[PDB]
Amino acid sequence: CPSACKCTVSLYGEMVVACGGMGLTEIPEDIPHRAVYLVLKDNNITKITSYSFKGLRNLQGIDLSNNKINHISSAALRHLGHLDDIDLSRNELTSVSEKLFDFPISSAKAQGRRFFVYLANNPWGCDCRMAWLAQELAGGSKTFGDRHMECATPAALAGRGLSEIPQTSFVCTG
Repeated sequence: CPSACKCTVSLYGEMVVACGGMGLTEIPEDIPHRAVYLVLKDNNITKITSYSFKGLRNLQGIDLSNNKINHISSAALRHLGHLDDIDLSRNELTSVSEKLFDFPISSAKAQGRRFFVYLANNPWGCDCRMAWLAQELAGGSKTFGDRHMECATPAALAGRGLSEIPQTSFVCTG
């Protein structure tokens, strides 16, 4: 168990790794392979990389709410086939890639279960890189929650809900 965390096994035999509110600037090393719930809420994390969850393929819940995350590698979740919930709410993300969620979505579908992504309260940049999520939300996706999903930029779209903006308003210049 990492020194900044508490690792406890539940009555159901599931290991919770609780590292909330510890001032962490990075994901801790040596989280045990048996980790099922990883709580990293209320820290100072800025980046999720391709290797942030290396060796943590049993994770069912990841709580990264209320950090300072401004980028997540599109490869970060590519081996997380048991993920039920990921919380990236209250961070500094301006975009997320569609490819980021492919594996947990596919795995959840194959396993007959729900995989939920909670992205509330990020400063979304509503250019052509976020049209995909805008449209999934507009369509009624069961994967991506639509609470507090609003554009920070560009100026014309500031304050508008992603799911209420037409596709042709999501524009990229050079």
